[PDB]
Amino acid sequence: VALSRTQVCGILREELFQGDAFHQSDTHIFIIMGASGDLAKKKIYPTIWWLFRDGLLPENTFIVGYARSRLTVADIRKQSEPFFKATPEEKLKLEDFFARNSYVAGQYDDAASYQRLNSHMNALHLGSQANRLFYLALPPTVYEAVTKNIHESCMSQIGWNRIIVEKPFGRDLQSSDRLSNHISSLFREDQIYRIDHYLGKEMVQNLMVLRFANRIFGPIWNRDNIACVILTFKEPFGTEGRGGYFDEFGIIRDVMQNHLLQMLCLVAMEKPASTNSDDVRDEKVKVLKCISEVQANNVVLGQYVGNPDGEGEATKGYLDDPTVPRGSTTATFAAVVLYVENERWDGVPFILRCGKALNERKAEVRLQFHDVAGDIFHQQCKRNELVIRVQPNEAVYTKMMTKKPGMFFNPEESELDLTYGNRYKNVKLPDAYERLILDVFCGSQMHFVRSDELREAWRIFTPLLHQIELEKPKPIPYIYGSRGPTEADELMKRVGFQYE
Amino acid sequence: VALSRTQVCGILREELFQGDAFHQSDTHIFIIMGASGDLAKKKIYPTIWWLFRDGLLPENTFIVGYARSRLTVADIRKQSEPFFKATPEEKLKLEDFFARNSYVAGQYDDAASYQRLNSHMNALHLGSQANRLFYLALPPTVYEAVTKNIHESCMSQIGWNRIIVEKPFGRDLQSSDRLSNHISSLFREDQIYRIDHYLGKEMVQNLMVLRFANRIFGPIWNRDNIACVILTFKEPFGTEGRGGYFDEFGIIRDVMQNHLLQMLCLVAMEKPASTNSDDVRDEKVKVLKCISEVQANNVVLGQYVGNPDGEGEATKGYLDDPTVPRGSTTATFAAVVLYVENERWDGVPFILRCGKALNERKAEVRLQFHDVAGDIFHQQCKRNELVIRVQPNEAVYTKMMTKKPGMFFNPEESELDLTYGNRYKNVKLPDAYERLILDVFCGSQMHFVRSDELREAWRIFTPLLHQIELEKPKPIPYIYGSRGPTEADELMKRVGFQYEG
Repeated sequence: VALSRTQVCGILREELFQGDAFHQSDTHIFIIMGASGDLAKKKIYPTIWWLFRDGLLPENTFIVGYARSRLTVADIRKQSEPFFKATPEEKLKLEDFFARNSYVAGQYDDAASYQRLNSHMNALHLGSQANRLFYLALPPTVYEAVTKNIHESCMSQIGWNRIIVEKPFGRDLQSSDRLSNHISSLFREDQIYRIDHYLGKEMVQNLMVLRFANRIFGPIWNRDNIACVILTFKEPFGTEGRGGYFDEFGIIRDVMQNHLLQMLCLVAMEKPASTNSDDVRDEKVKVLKCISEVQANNVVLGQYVGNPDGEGEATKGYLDDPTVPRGSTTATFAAVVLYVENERWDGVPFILRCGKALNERKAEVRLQFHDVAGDIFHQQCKRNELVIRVQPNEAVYTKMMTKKPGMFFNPEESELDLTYGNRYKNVKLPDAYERLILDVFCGSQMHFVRSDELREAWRIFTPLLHQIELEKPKPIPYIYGSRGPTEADELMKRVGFQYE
Repeated sequence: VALSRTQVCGILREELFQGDAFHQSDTHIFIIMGASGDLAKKKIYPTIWWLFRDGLLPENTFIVGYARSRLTVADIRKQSEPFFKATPEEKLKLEDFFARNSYVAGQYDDAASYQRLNSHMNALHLGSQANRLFYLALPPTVYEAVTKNIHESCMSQIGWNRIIVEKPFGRDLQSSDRLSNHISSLFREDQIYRIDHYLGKEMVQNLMVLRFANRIFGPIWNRDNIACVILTFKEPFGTEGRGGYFDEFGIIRDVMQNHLLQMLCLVAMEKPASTNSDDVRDEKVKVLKCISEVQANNVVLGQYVGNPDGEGEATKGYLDDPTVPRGSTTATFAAVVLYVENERWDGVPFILRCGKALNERKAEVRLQFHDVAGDIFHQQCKRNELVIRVQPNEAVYTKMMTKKPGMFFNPEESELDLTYGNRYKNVKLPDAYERLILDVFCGSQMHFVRSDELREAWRIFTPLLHQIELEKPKPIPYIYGSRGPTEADELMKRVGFQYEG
């Protein structure tokens, strides 16, 4: 039997209600700092709406917008409601949602503006007691000011205070440390939520059960059995005339140093002492501490060019973006190989491969197993694989050999679906991002990057990023819609990976 | 895409043709010694018919019946054809089949009778050159005479000569050795086919690919990961007024010392040097040599009694069989635990559990894996299993833990079908026994018990069988249609097995 999207929300609501960590009865205030900006308009307001609509917020929740512009809730609603995908059935819930919304104009480094915000909050029903959740939907160039002022003027004295922080988390170890040390002098680790929009909560929890609940998979999750691991993140669209911001960061900073490294950690970790957030993040950090600074011989960069035979956007290269400097050498593609130098993984290449303007949307973890030690089937045996796909359609499946009916033993490659076993025919999930914000309401930090974790991430990548900035290597061109530079394929072959 | 019975036979015929082992061009003679008897009538003639019909015999194959009774092919046909399950589509093939049939009346210890059989064979088209395949469908009490006479009078000088031999393969080490030494002084090991009717050729070959072609299963196929192995053989019917012959053997000799021990060997074997029959049988023998003589404390015997609440035969106990001695102590049920004392298996109980008048038909291999080393999911994790069912309906599947959708990590037990992977939806195969006779045409001895293998099988069980015969322990009663004596459950719990509740 299948589970609808609405039945999954019933199960979740019931779990939130039974559990101590989500306080359904207490008052909550959700503060969107930067409520006028595009992130708020297109992602945050719609998503807090989805939570509200799904019955997954505490019943007493208020949304307070705060930005420089002098706006009404009516304005917020006009700019944001198109991205809510609201239906006619939801007209009542949408009224009730907007009734819980308010806006406060202010400057980001003006103490008086923050006192108005605090008074505004205090003036809500039970505002002085509410749990306060601050979403910092702002460039990190104002984070020092905003976190300073929030701490001085805006903290609940009764409820908890939690802040959600957006990438970039610096651009290297030293800038990351300046920002992280600043925020840490004001907020405890258990108040800081560094979010990863791309972390697929359902698939990472599937993976943990698959590995840690089962003798079939746990004993082969090591270098004696695994030839390589591939972490793939692919977008088919380029920068869409908006690449100016990206151009200052590049693909490694954008998605690899943060998101792909988290996935590596979840694949490579030792079994945690428990499923508590900090036991799990302890094991994520132990992994990073076993990884050496990556060197350039393990890296292939590319930059997309237009396709002469394309139509629409496909005909334009990265440099044809009007907001991108002519002769920028910033990479829109990287393939990178890391090693986890410990008992479980030494020698196993972890291959991170991502880019824009590629052939498909795909986000995926692939374990490719070694060949059998001694093939009694005339070399017909392909390497087994375990694939966890997140980004197009979620799936867990194992590629393996099976007998073809007939005389003697002719194995053929086959696939089995391990997504929810035999149990559930269809499963329609809540948005992963919706679930991630819900985590912050529940006090669950497992899938958010910890300070120690972040430092290790920057140590790994920083020598290389500095070297790229100083040596300015020309990245390899690749046609829009292709799989990227063929040199990425060569790096993968060279370190142990097999295609056909 | 699903595969019909006819499509599977197309694939097999093509394989027989491309392979050097089959010889689609040679003439073959299939001799059913004991053609008048029940086994021929109900199993052998039907099965050689199914081979013929399926297009799996060499084009020039003759079937020669031989027994004492003075019969025609018309007689054979009348008694056997009901068990052929022939349809209207097959009317022409059935004519063609019976045209290839002949019968010779003869005594089993009469050299003149065997010369007539040899002359009869020589007189067939290319008879003097044909491969000759002798099915000894006779009690083993005449095997010495029959194999002596066949060797003296009936061997091709040009084609190969192969004999199929039926259990019982003796009743202990000494009797087995007398019979086997006799047959071996006349026939090479490559001519002797000791058959096991119950060996499911398709599932055994599936299993070999599953284990040996994959990193998923091969590395955990050992004592570090497997808590116990269960080999189950269950019939829901009792002896049906025919238990007189069984009564002289008991359930261990009947199905365990032969069939279940072969299944153990296929589960426990090391990876062979190749898939050649004798590399594989070498590994089956290495296993047996690592097994000690089984002791009585590891054995539970039972004997069925009638069910007061039943209907039909279910109301009658084993002793209510008119052909069974009053107060026979013969076991209709056994549960036995063996150990393979080697690097791969030491400590792992191999539990052989079989009998008659039980709750269902089942033939099955079950690997129960150890619990996870430290459970971070609050002890909700059940042991993984790999199950290969042969009857009632073939299946390979794995019990494992999966995440329930929702907030935390609530694993639930689930089953995955591994049989043909995703590839083949529905599959109708030829009978395993059909495939086993075909193996003899192909020269493939993999699934037939070898002389050295047989000796090891008897060494393992002979002290116990002698002890049972001499101390005559009373077997434990169990109601017809139950799962057998609950003491069998206790032996299984005692050695490390976990029930599902």
